[PDB]
Amino acid sequence: ELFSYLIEK
Amino acid sequence: GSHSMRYFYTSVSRPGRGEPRFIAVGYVDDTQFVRFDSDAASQRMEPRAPWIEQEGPEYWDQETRNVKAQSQTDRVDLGTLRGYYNQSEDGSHTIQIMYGCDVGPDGRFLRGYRQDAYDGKDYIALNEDLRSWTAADMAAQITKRKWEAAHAAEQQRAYLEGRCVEWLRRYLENGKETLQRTDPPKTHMTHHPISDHEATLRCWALGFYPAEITLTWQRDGEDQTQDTELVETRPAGDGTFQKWAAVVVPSGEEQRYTCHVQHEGLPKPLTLRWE
Amino acid sequence: GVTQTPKHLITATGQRVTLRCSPRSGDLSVYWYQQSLDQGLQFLIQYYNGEERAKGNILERFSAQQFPDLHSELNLSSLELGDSALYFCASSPGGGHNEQFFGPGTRLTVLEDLKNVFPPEVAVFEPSEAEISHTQKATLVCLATGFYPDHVELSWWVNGKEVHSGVCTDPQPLKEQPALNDSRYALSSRLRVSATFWQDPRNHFRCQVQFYGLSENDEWTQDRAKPVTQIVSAEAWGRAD
Amino acid sequence: IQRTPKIQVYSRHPAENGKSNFLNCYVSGFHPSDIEVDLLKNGERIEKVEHSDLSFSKDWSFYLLYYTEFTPTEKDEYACRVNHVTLSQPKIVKWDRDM
Amino acid sequence: KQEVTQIPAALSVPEGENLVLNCSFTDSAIYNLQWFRQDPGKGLTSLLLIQSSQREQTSGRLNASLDKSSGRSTLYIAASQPGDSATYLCAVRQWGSLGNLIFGKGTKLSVKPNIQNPDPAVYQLRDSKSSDKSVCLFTDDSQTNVSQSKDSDVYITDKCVLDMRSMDFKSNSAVAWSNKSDFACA
Repeated sequence: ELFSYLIEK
Repeated sequence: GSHSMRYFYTSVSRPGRGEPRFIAVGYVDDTQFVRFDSDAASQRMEPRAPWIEQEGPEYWDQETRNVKAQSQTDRVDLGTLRGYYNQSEDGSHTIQIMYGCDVGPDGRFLRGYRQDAYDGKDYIALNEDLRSWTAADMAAQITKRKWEAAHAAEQQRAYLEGRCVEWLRRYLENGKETLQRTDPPKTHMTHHPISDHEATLRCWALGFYPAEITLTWQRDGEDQTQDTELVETRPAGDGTFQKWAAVVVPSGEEQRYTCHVQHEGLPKPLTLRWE
Repeated sequence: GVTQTPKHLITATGQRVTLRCSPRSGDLSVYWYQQSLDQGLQFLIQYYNGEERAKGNILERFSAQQFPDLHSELNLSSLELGDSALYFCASSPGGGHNEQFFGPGTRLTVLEDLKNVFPPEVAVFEPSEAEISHTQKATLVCLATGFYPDHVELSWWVNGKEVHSGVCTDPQPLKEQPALNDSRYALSSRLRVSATFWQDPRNHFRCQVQFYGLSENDEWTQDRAKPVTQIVSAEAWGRAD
Repeated sequence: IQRTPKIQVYSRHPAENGKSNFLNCYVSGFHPSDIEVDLLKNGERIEKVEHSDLSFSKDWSFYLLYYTEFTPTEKDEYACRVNHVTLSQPKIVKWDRDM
Repeated sequence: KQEVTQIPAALSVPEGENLVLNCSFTDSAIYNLQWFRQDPGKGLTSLLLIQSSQREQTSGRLNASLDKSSGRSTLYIAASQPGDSATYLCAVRQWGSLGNLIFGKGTKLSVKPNIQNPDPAVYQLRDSKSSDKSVCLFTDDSQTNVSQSKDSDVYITDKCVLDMRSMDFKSNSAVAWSNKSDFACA
């Protein structure tokens, strides 16, 4: 399952 | 034995020739199981192993949704980093992300990974403790503050120690027939005269899984890394792997040299010698 | 810093409306949420940088979009009574895992027809002399009556300036005939000041009621004045009687 | 920094003349990802050529497997032709079954 | 399958008292739990965001606890004030989801102001313009009740609390009126 906590660089 | 799940993301900018190329692949050990290509027709996470097709439509919708989402964030990230390094719009630039967990024989957590690169070099990476980040350069140091403020470390650890492990466990169970197999290498040795006073011995390993293998040469017992050639372990295409190691040897003394092949699938370490 | 337009919208069943949402400057994420008495706050759909990111339980007859400037439009087609709700959009600087800043919301009312849409009749009621000479303080009461639907924002204005001190507006309006389905509403509000401030004839007290109803666009073929969005005020002056 | 691709041409199974097989070209250790890989039969480009999904190793360098069904014979020479930003001219590597 | 519930749905506390607002969630697979405030018919304002690793988050008189596996989060409000009176909304973000909120139905908090010296009495207010139309007013202890008129043509409003900032004096008022000319207030 993919990790979906997406924080912009 | 121990096992790993790994996700690999590649975003490549094509300034002028459309939106960045995004490719995602999922791995359990050295077996691929999922794929996404931003240029493919389907616009879905696709299966690349039979045992992942056991998952219902909820899985494929969510994985499709989340991988599309990753590509959207990378697209913004490609713009942000372009700024950080004061690069032009003309240049093609690559973001690469690798993350995943390892489990022991008992299926419990061992190690977690999440590393990021810009143009094939370290940018930011999660430390072994999964509580702090290592930024490679000045630019990454700005990403480190944003990810510290957003408690990204805590959420990555929660995933790596939780969802990552228990999904790896599910895949290893559903795919036991293939994922927990160990195929021993079909070993042989070839001889090629170099001149009248030299000849190359080559020690072969064919059709083994997993990819982890050790091919060393010995002359009268003592080890040999001098006059030794070694190729990268390569895929057969059928899910097995191939590798060889060779040594330049004086003509007549072929029998003095012996190849040593270490691999899980092999009960004991094999010892090959030229006919 | 999130703006949504329009702020109120009365509409008939079967018609189509567009709700606009401008996110904060520099914000990439737009979430749409529906708030009804029935279901509470429910996730409809979210956008990231001009692209759909995730769907909630949005119906087929609801569609949305995020434009290049990052503003969003929510389109509600074939409207039913049940669609009557507060529609919030929330913007976020990133994906929206940490922060989601909400707009003031578009209040949609869907009626069978617009024939029951009525403006408020406003009246100020002067303080009792029994209340003045007993408490040494005076309460002005204001009644907005015969208005439908309950899209009213009441406020008190002392000497052409709005006051909040000593104000008391009912939280929810009151159904005139509670039995009847399309019942017109009545709202009360209280303003209390010192008796010496009431009796001073220089002081002007005006109870303002903003009504949100039909638009210049909306059709109307009745003798009664079109119940358009309008202010209705009642007045009373200081008096030593 | 740009890294040059390592090239390996090989069959999936030991080559037997007449018996069906897969011809593989493995390109690894290259950056950036853009790469043109063709499989050749007597110098001429083979049409129906599939490839693996783009992945990368610990050092961030990419790897791909280009492959096609083929039937080895005595006379027919097979090769892999790789083009990349790092390579001045295309790099041709001949298939050696006796290797 | 994720159901967020806040019980009780309505809490009424005296002014100045510590109060406890409850949240429940059935699925422990959450990124964070976010407490919101909503003034009637207006936008939400973020109170506290609790990350799944944290057990406690504080900000002024607001204090919030979280246990993911228990499916529990509590919001404490110390020295409660009339200004705190609002609907308090609990929401969580799901693992494998991209940040959208799943809300509870909310708890409507009514902080009853402390009436220093009550003085109950009913009066009659006359119209400023129109002939022989009037209203009755019941004003002045934050405990006494207001019943809905069983009669059809008699309308009675619920209580509301005004605060005169100048004198710092709070007043529980409730009005009534009827279309029937000459209405008995007492």
